[PDB]
Amino acid sequence: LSIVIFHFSWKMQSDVWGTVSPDGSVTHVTLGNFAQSAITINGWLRDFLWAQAANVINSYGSALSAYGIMFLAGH
Amino acid sequence: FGHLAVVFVWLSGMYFHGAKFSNYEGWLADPTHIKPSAQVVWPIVGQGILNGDVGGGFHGIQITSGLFYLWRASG
Amino acid sequence: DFANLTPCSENPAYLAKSKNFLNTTNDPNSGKIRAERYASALCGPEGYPHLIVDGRFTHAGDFLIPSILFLYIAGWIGWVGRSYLIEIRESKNPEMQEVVINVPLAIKKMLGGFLWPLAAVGEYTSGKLVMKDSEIPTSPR
Amino acid sequence: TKFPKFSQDLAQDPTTRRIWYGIATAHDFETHDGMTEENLYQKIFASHFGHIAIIFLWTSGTLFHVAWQGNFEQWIKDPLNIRPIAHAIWDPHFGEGAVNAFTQAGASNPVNIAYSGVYHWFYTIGMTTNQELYSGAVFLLVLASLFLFAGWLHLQPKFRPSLAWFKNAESRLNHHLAGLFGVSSLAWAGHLVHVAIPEARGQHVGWDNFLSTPPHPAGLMPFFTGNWGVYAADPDTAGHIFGTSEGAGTAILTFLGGFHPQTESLWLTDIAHHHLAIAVIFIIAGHMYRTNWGIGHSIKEILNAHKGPLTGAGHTNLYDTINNSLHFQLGLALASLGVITSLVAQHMYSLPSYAFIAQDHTTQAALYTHHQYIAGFLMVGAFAHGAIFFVRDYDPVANKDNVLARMLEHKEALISHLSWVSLFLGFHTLGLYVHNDVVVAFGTPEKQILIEPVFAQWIQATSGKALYGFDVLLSNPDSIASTTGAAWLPGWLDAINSGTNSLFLTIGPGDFLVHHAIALGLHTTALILIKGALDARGSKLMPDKKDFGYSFPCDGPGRGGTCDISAWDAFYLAMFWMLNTLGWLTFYWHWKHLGVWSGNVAQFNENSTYLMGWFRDYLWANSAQLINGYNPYGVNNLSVWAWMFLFGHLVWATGFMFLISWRGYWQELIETIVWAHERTPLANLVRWKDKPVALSIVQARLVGLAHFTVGYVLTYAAFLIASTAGKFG
Amino acid sequence: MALSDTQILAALVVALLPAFLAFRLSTELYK
Amino acid sequence: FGLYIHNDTMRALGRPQDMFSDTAIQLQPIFAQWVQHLHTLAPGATAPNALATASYAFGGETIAVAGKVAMMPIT
Amino acid sequence: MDGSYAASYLPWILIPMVGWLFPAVTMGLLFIHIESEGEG
Amino acid sequence: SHSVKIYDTCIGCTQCVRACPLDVLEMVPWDGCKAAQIASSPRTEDCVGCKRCETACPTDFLSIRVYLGAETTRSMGLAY
Amino acid sequence: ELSGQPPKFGGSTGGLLSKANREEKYAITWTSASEQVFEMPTGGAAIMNEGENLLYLARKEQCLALGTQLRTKFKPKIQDYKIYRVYPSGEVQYLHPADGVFPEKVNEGREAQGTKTRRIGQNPEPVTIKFSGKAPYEV
Ligand code: CLA
Ligand code: CLA
Ligand code: CLA
Ligand code: CLA
Ligand code: CLA
Ligand code: CLA
Ligand SMILES: CC1=C(/C=C/C(C)=C/C=C/C(C)=C\C=C\C=C(C)\C=C\C=C(C)\C=C\C2=C[C@H](C)[C@H](O)CC2(C)C)C(C)(C)C[C@@H](O)C1
Ligand SMILES: CC1=C(/C=C/C(C)=C\C=C\C(C)=C/C=C/C=C(C)/C=C/C=C(C)/C=C/C2=C(C)C(=O)CCC2(C)C)C(C)(C)CCC1
Ligand SMILES: CC1=C(/C=C/C(C)=C/C=C/C(C)=C/C=C/C=C(C)/C=C/C=C(C)/C=C/C2=C(C)CCCC2(C)C)C(C)(C)CCC1
Ligand code: SF4
Ligand SMILES: [Ca+2]
Ligand SMILES: [Cl-]
Repeated sequence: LSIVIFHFSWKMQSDVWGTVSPDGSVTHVTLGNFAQSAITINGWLRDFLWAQAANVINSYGSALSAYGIMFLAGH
Repeated sequence: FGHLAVVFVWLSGMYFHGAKFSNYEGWLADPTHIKPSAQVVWPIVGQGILNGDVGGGFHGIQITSGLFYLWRASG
Repeated sequence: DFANLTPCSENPAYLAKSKNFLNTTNDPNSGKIRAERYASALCGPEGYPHLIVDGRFTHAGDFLIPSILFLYIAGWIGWVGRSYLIEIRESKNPEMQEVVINVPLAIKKMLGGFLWPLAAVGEYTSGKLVMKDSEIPTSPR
Repeated sequence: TKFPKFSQDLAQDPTTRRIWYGIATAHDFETHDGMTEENLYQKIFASHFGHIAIIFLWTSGTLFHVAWQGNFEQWIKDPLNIRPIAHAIWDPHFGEGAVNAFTQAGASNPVNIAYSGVYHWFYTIGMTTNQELYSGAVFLLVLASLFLFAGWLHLQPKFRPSLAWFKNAESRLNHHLAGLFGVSSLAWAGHLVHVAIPEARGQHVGWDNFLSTPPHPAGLMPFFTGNWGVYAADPDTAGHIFGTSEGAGTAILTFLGGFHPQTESLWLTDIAHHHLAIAVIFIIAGHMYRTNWGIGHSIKEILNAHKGPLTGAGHTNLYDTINNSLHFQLGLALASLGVITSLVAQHMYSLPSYAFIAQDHTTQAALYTHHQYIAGFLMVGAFAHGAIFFVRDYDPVANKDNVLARMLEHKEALISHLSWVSLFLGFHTLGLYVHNDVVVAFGTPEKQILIEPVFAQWIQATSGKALYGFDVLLSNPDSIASTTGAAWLPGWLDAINSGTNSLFLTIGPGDFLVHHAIALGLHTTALILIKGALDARGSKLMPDKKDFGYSFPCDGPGRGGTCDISAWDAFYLAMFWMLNTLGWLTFYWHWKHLGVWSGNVAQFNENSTYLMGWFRDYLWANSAQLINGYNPYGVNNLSVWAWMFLFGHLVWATGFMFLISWRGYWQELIETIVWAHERTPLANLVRWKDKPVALSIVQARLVGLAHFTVGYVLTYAAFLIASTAGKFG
Repeated sequence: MALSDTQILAALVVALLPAFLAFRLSTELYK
Repeated sequence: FGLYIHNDTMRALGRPQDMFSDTAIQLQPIFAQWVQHLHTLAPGATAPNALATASYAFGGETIAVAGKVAMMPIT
Repeated sequence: MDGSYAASYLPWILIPMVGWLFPAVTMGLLFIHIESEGEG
Repeated sequence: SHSVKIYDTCIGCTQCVRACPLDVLEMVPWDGCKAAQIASSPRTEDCVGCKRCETACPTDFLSIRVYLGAETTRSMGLAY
Repeated sequence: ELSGQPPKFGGSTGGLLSKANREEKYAITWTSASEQVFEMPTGGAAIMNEGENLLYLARKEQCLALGTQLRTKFKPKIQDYKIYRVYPSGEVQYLHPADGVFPEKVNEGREAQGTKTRRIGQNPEPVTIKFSGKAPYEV
């Protein structure tokens, strides 16, 4: 289930979710990197885990810092 | 029957926290400027930083369970 | 003494931070009284207060006072528990009162722990504190 | 079957376990069939000959690959901007991108950059050409040949020696302290004054002109006639360039206590003065025990002569205890080697002695990490072999009432007090770290609890370093120890007060918190190892444990359950805590050195006091160049370190399989697989010779631990080398 | 300067001697 | 997983043309693509009374409520 | 792959020898040895 | 095969024999206990090493002890 | 020879492997008053015949688990089962109960083997028996 939800999170941020321009173009959250990075374990480590963990570790001093603390606490 | 009682206590607490300590009023008139927030945390030991600005002069944890969207879907 | 550090009211990082210390409670003066309290400490170059545990009497609030207060409270807790365990040993089921706790004798000992170090030295001098090595159960040596 | 030859109990075993146990018991020479003590010692002696030859062939290969495929003379010309080359890559799996990425350090072929310090060591000893390296490699080849023939010859009749010379402790220790320790130190001091200083002050001293060159103008005669201060006439000046005659002195034995300004290593002449003094003390200490004439001590007499009032028999019969137990000897030797390996690590980063090795940051990181890992292994092995001594070699009657049996007597006191102090350290270090993390996360990092390391700063002050204002001992100008002349003192004050060295680095409360974490790790690893060694013979749960041996799975689910009750299992548990402590210390050392080398010490000084700073500013931040060693856009030279990083993660997690899942599930699964093979047509023609079974319980623990350790080591080595070679190298 | 081909082959011919001696020592240690 | 390991090794060795990817040796999920196509031609041919498709993840156009995305064809 | 060093044909021959010939020969001899039902 | 030894603290409760799933142990007549019987292990070649007999033994520091030794097809419990 | 009707069974994958015809198998014989269903130790249910029943199994432990089921899970307790070991040469060796009496009950003529005249705590030290090839419990 960790792999299932990691697949879901990366594919939804890469090929679905994002911001739509008024002209009709969509800028995705992680800019479509799933097609080239999710084929390697290193891509999963760097572009999914390392890249998206920057929000949870740079949360201290803000309202998201509790999510930082549990990120330590589960560890 | 005891388990159903526990689940009903949980659901009653969810409706009470969505009515007294929430911003369902304010989110409903303006959906996409205000994020859902239904938990208000006391200012103590510096934990009032977690009461983040979610919109419309509210300070609370942004709830992600989707209670507001189901409540809007129920009328 | 402590040349690598500075008093907080001279360390300009401390003033630049204590101008904007966040209020923890609903009192608006909480950051201000935090600044007034922390200005008398010894701050580093980063501005946060640092504590000295060497045993300086002027730094008695850094180590000495909370340590002796913790020692007094921990002795109270330990002596209350030890006297409860000594008293309930002479009973029919001493395991029962260990798992369903007899309230009034525990309360009587709880409001009896305000003279604990005198009781500790009296029990040490009367032989009621330390048993012998032959008296206690031992593993095969 | 035949294999193993040494165990008929394992040879009769019809399962695959036989083969595994035939691998795992091959060097347990005592438990072999028909083993006497005499053949045990002779086989050990031949295996030592083989191991010495293996070490020499390893060195010869290092020399041959530096000479044949390295860039040693090109690095000789510029040993500050040219990367050393270990060996050339011949991998047919490489693509064009990896071939271009590993064609580095001026080579025309793919090469690896050496990080062992090898180029700096052969520069500091005066080697300058690949031909000398080739000649030395051929020399180590023929030396290994001589050692292999020596082992074979001393396994022959009329050359196999008796049991008496093996137990001859006095003569052997005199021989090792004098001929192997002191004479070798004297010979290396001779090499230093004959090559290393005259090659630092540029000259060619080869074997051709070896006979006719004086290292000093005034030769050996003022050494013989009187005062040797002539050899302290003029040291190398503070303008000296290494390998040239510019700024060169002529003196070969001086002292000024510090570093040569250019290379930032220890003074080579100071090294020679140290080495000659240490060789003289080793020569003196080597005339302490009896010989074939009768003037020295016998160790048994000194051991039997030391007693005390409240200690029982004192040191009675520890001579026969140590001399008849190879496991006691191994425990003492491994403990001493681990302590001095930790000393080697903690001294070489802070007082480097190899020319320009202090500017090679990745090399220094690799050396320190390697030696601390080796030290952790040796210390764990020392405690494990002490447990093996207690299981197999301990005589409670011959050791009655001495220090050994007294340690057995109060073993509960030792174990309980170690447990108390481990709980103390862990409780308060975790409480302070979590308090700091919580109040930093609440936007208010000024309510953190920060204790200055006042005692450690005072120890810094009482060595010369004046950056704290204590003004005591060597920091105090008017103290008695400061006014002694003693010309190491001003150079030592300059070396310890200039902040361009790792010598006595300035410390804040983050250093203090991680030092107490290191203390917790040391105390808990010692607690596990000491409880295992002192319960190896028995406990209240299992009092006949000495009848079951050092290593056994359990005593079953009876009596409450007894998993991991052997002393081998306590070794296995302490491996994890040793790796944890070593990871903590290496993390701290690397983060401090990344702060020092880059000049940004404030990141450590304001972020190491809480664990989110360790998580973010050390682990997350320094992996970015490592994990981009290969990416969808291409590769660089860190591609191998990214791959090894992932490989180590995989091996660590594979060890988690054997550590978490236990045997019987796998045995039932293998039973179903056995059924499948026995019922499949065209594969029923093929039968196994050994019956497939699951790995044993002890084998499961050992295999999971081996994978855990290999993954731990490879992951951290990849991270360390890639982060330091991307940021600096 | 770099080494020669004949130097490398002579080193391998030399290394044939500890190979044979290691074979002899391992054979003698086996029995 | 050995396909992932193969890809990690071939990318690390500088052989991206030997990987398993869309720009290399392709592993196209052709049955899932065919079922997505059949769901796209469902509303009007095999689902005549259905106006739109069951979900736009199968194929269609991107719903762009506010400036954000809600659903697009997940390729 | 190539080399500017002396006798660059030697990695060309010895990498398959140490990677394929030596381990296949060693495991074949060891597999024949550890299954030998000779005497014990 | 594994070794099963019976020591003189045996009080003849027969619980180790009842607990043994491979018929290793019997009870033979004895005189050292009030039950006048001691456990015996004539069939240790069938012992698998499960230590159920040790779990059943009520004497403190059990009078029956199983020592795992040489491993056979019978001792590893192999049906193949 | 071994006599008895085989219990009627549909067959299972849990039964005999090549060890049965290669090294050894085991047999259990028992007399049954009626036809009732028992549980196979190799998984599943079998029906035992009225009269003599002869079952072939892979291990001695499977036969003894079946015998425990026969003694404990049937209201008329089948207490007369015999367990044998069968070799591929054809020799049948009788195993259980060896003297005709279940081993939890004492019998005269049973010799004490594996019995130690010393206590558990008076085994000698391992250091006293080094390079002898024998354990503390074997001396
Ligand atoms: C498919 C994966 C793969 C494979 C198979 C290889 C294969 C190889 N690489 Mg390699 N490499 C890879 C991926 C791979 N690479 C990747 C992804 C990178 C990152 C870009 C690299 C980077 C790289 C570098 C930088 C180097 C190599 C080198 C080598 C060669 C080492 C051969 C050797 O010294 O003796 C064979 C191997 C060993 C002796 C290692 C021993 C380890 C085993 C476990 C010991 C077992 C002992 C045990 C007791 C077993 C019994 C003994 C047995 C004989 C019975 C070999 C051709 C090196 C080279 O060119 O060699 C000169 C080298 O310098 N590789
Ligand atoms: C003086 C003559 C002499 C000499 C030189 C030796 C030498 C040796 N004997 Mg020996 N022996 C002798 C007489 C001698 N023996 C006699 C007379 C007897 C009869 C009693 C024995 C009986 C004997 C036995 C029974 C055994 C040996 C063994 C050994 C070897 C020890 C292993 C080794 O190399 O450690 C070398 C260690 C050092 C050089 C230094 C130790 C560590 C230092 C202190 C710290 C490091 C120094 C420095 C800081 C690091 C520099 C870093 C470097 C990279 C530059 C060694 C070759 C053992 C062996 O291996 O068998 C073959 C063995 O089992 N000997
Ligand atoms: C000079 C050092 C030294 C010496 C002489 C010995 C000697 C001995 N030890 Mg000892 N030991 C040592 C250091 C030493 N040890 C250290 C440092 C530790 C701590 C780790 C131990 C821990 C230890 C334990 C816990 C035990 C011994 C045992 C033994 C005895 C039998 C060894 C045997 O057959 O193992 C067989 C050897 C092996 C199966 C080799 C496995 C190790 C491999 C090579 C490491 C893995 C490498 C890795 C997978 C490579 C792949 C990497 C690649 C993928 C990148 C023997 C007397 C055992 C004994 O008999 O005690 C009663 C025992 O139980 N020792
Ligand atoms: C992060 C992981 C972790 C942690 C915290 C511990 C913690 C501990 N181990 Mg340990 N251990 C671990 C991993 C860990 N281990 C692993 C992976 C292994 C390998 C199998 C071991 C092997 C091992 C051995 C072999 C031994 C220990 C020992 C100890 C204790 C040493 C005392 C100490 O450090 O301070 C005290 C404790 C702590 C700092 C941790 C607990 C503090 C908590 C967080 C306080 C809050 C508790 C909370 C209020 C509980 C309420 C729960 C509620 C929410 C439901 C301690 C309980 C030794 C021991 O028992 O010594 C006495 C010992 O012999 N461990
Ligand atoms: C033990 C030290 C050591 C090590 C780790 C290496 C490592 C390597 N050598 Mg090398 N070599 C060494 C000693 C060593 N060499 C010596 C002493 C010589 C003779 C002067 C050579 C001659 C040599 C040549 C000619 C070549 C290599 C090559 C290589 C690389 C691929 C492996 C190969 O084909 O080997 C082949 C090695 C030989 C044919 C010589 C045998 C090596 C020594 C004599 C045996 C040592 C055995 C060892 C100590 C026993 C213990 C091992 C342990 C597992 C128990 C690899 C980096 C190849 C290369 O450059 O690739 C880029 C290559 O073509 N080596
Ligand atoms: C460390 C040693 C080593 C070395 C040198 C190699 C080398 C190679 N691997 Mg490889 N590999 C290794 C270890 C190694 N591997 C390991 C440890 C693994 C994984 C566990 C892999 C997994 C791997 C995969 C999955 C594949 C390769 C492939 C290849 C080859 C790519 C080019 C090609 O098509 O070859 C073609 C050449 C050969 C396969 C061998 C040629 C040998 C001669 C010319 C033929 C026989 C000659 C004659 C009959 C015998 C001579 C007798 C006497 C003189 C000795 C290359 C030769 C690829 C491959 O095999 O392509 C076919 C491939 O698909 N490797
Ligand atoms: C008394 C008590 C118990 C009994 C307790 C025992 C058995 C204690 C056993 C003690 C022994 C045997 C030795 C004690 C060693 C104690 C020591 C050494 C000192 C700790 C250090 C103290 C003051 C000094 C600390 C420095 C000195 C100075 C104060 C500085 O500013 C700070 C600092 C830290 C440098 C319990 C636990 C049973 C129950 C309790 O309720 C009562
Ligand atoms: C006639 C005579 C004497 C004069 C002798 C003369 C004129 C010369 C004598 C020299 C002697 C006697 C010994 C020289 C020994 C040198 C040795 C043994 C070298 C050992 C090296 C080893 C083992 C390995 C070294 C390594 C190499 C190869 C490297 O490249 C890297 C480092 C390292 C790995 C360390 C004197 C007056 C004395 C006494 C009276 C009689
Ligand atoms: C189990 C066992 C064992 C083992 C053990 C061990 C392993 C231990 C370890 C131990 C250890 C590991 C220890 C250590 C310690 C150390 C020390 C104790 C040191 C000291 C030092 C000092 C005291 C010094 C001082 C000084 C300083 C600090 C500075 C200034 C100067 C001077 C020099 C003075 C044995 C085999 C025996 C036996 C059997 C069992
Ligand atoms: S270990 Fe198991 S099989 Fe062996 S005698 Fe004890 S109960 Fe019986
Ligand atoms: Ca020269
Ligand atoms: Cl990648």
